[PDB]
Amino acid sequence: MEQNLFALSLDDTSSVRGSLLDTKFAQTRVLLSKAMAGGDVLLDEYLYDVVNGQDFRATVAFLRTHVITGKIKVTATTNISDNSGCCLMLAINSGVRGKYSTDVYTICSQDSMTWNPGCKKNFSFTFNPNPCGDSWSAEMISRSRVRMTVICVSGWTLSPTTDVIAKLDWSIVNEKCEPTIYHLADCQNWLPLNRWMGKLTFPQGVTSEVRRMPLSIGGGAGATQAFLANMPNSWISMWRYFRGELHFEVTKMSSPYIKATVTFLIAFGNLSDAFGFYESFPHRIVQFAEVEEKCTLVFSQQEFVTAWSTQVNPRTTLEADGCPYLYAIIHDSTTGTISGDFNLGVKLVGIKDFCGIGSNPGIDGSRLL
Amino acid sequence: GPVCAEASDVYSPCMIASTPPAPFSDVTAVTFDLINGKITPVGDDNWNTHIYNPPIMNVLRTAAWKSGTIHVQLNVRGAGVKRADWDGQVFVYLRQSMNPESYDARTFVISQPGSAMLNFSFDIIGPNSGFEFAESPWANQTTWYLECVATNPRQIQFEVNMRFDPNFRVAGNILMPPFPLS
Repeated sequence: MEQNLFALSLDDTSSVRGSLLDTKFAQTRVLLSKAMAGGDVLLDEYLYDVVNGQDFRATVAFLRTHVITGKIKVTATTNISDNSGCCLMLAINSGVRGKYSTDVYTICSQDSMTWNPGCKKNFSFTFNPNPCGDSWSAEMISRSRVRMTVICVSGWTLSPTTDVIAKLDWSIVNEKCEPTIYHLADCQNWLPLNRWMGKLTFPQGVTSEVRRMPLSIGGGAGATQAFLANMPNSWISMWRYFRGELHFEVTKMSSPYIKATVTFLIAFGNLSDAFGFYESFPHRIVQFAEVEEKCTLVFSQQEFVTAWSTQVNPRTTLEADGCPYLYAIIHDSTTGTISGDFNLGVKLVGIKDFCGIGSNPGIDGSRLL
Repeated sequence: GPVCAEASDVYSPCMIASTPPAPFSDVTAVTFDLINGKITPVGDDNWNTHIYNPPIMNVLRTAAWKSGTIHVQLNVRGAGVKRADWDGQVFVYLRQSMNPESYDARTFVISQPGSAMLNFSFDIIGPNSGFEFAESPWANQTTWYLECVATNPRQIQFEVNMRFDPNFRVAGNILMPPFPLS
């Protein structure tokens, strides 16, 4: 039988779309040694390369469809008994420049997932691999050299009997791929920063453990005779002073067994250690259930009198530093039935009602951890 | 004229490069990668290069996608040379590629004794909804180079200052290695 082949629907340029099963395109394994530590890279490859050797319903569609308007969804499956816990982070970055930092500070910033297998059964996240457009393709991520990593932010509280394999499941979803673009307006409704404020290690004991982390977030993170930087922070460092509502994400990175009540408050470097009046300041009490591992902190503009500097000269002492610090204080005592330190992760999610003042000429020195 | 226009917004130094020391005297040059923050001396000439770490460079070296106008100020120093004996010339070129097949996007010639100051600007614009990803294989995108030629290395000692225009936008993160302090 003859047929007008030209008129056939062989020019289907629609994106990948359907059920979860027919939108899966790849799966990977991440080997977690039972003996690992913070800053220990677990997986480090190209996003595109994920499809190599894969045989799923949308593997072909993903690789051949030259335009996709949806998002990439990553499902992580991994779970460990409440006796332990750890912090895994998965992050998507647009590219690299050789021998790059693998520190959680640099690795995060753009798009990421942070979770604790001792609390979550699984974890999922969607993203826009083309951060400044409404569409993307497999060919684009191949040639633009999109990267993805999995890293152990916090080691095991209690070592597993054997090595653990975490599994990633990559699929396409119908969520609209909206862009995330930064610009220089001096007034912005929402500014994503995803800044790794720090890893707070609180050892078990009855001592008064206090941790400080500056709200003068620009300048990067002090490594050695060099420093780490990512795009969001370099962008905020464009302004000399700034203010707004702060949104932090606090992650319990230790096992459920390690407990401690943590107080969050904003004050200045004039407060010393061993000061049992910290609770005078407006503050938030953070506790986590064995199920829970994530708490959002909000610091409205009523917590600040004025704006504050994006950078200070690193030689500045706490006493001499008039910029505000976020305090993390062991409200009671760090303990548990097992050994291990209460690791708590703090990340600045972003700023609401952002005000940017002036323009920063720049300081080469960072700020130190 | 005797009265010059007043500059306004803040420019930041970003890259400097000294011509090779005496007895070097052959005509030489140095290339500045205005986006990735690289300095490449021509041939094996002993150029004393150095890169700073201001917000602008920190952005340029980490922003995956860029779009907008960049203002550049080029300062040329500036050696103890008797004005009457000055014969140093500065030739600069904007380029979108160091390949011989590519043509100059802009040429300036400076024959000022002592020192000089050149202001110019250029636009970053690419195929990704207006964004450019500096030398990515995708769509054959390339960076911007500033080639500086010095006809007399003993008279001419270069400084690149940069500023983002308010229309400058960025997106995406590049995993950079640690940045060494000046």
